[PDB]
This record gives sequence, C-alpha cells and structure tokens, in this order.
Amino acid sequence: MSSSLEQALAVLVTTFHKYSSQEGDKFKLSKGEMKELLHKELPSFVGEKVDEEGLKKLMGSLDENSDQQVDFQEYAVFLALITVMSNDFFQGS
Amino acid sequence: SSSLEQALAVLVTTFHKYSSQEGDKFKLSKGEMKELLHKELPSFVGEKVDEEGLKKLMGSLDENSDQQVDFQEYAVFLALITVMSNDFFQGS
Ligand code: NA
Ligand code: NA
Ligand code: NA
Repeated sequence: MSSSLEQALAVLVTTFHKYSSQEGDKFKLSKGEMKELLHKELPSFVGEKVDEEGLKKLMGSLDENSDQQVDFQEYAVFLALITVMSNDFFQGS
Repeated sequence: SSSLEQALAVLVTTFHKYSSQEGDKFKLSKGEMKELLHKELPSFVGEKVDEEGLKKLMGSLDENSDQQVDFQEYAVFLALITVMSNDFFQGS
C-alpha cells in the first residue's frame, strides 16, 4: 500500500495536472496559472503566522512573469518556497 | 485527505522526521536523504531501482552522503524523483 509521503507526492502531481491540463502542454503551466493555483488550493497568505511580505512579493513576481511556463520541478520549487514562508516549523525559527 | 495543504504538511513532517535526528533540525545529510527515500518511498523507490536516472541519483547521494540539504533542496529532489517515477510523466 501507499506510504504517506507517496500519497503526498501523488497529490502534488494531481494538483499540478488540475492546472496544467487546462492550456497547451499538459506538463506545463504558466506562472499566471500557478498564481491561480496558489490562491485557490492553499490557505491565506495573510497574517502573523506567515511571512506575509515574502508571500505577497512571490505572488507579485508570478504576475510579472505570467506568460512564462513552469514545469513540475519548478512548480515544486515554488511550493517549497511558499511552504517555508508559511509553515510554523520554519517560521518559529 | 486529499488537499495540497495536507500533502505539503506531510512533506514537512517527513523532512523533520529525518532532519531532527542529528545536528541542525533544518538540514539532513544526503546519506540520510537516501535512507528517507528507501524507507518513505518504498514502492516508488528501492531497496533497488530499475530506472537509469534514479540509479544515478541514488549513487550520487551515496558519494556525497555528508553534504547537507535543506527542505527546499529535499523538495526539489523529491520532485525530480516523481518526474522520474510517476506514470503521468513516464507514460507520456
Ligand atoms: Na499547460
Ligand atoms: Na489561498
Ligand atoms: Na539534521
């Protein structure tokens, strides 16, 4: 049976495809699509238990480059960055 | 439970499960990463690995086992392993 981390990675893949399937190459999504994804699929990037500033700016940079295509590995980079900016494990220092 | 938030939460706990065991709780060595992959991805990864890219990736962790990686690096590695092993990318 599937391990907890296998299941988590599976969900990273299906969430990616939920968006990547919508235009063009199914193995890509645009930075604009990724911004949509982060809005819709994750909790709020506002408040004192997250790096609100870092998250604001990360999201704004996705705007600046909305047409640029992102692969799965890059998507995971962005997810990892947001996770570090939002998860108490990291923000508690 | 199927949300992205919960999946990322598991990425973080699985990271710390291993990073907590020695030194900085925000790093794990490449040798421990290899261990984590064998233990925590038993079906997608070895024990033993049939794919070329995965074989190389695992050998490199061994060669470089004392180098330390942070969560972002661990996440990237996991992503690369996923692209190398998941039917979505592989059956394309
Ligand atoms: Na696409
Ligand atoms: Na959100
Ligand atoms: Na450590």
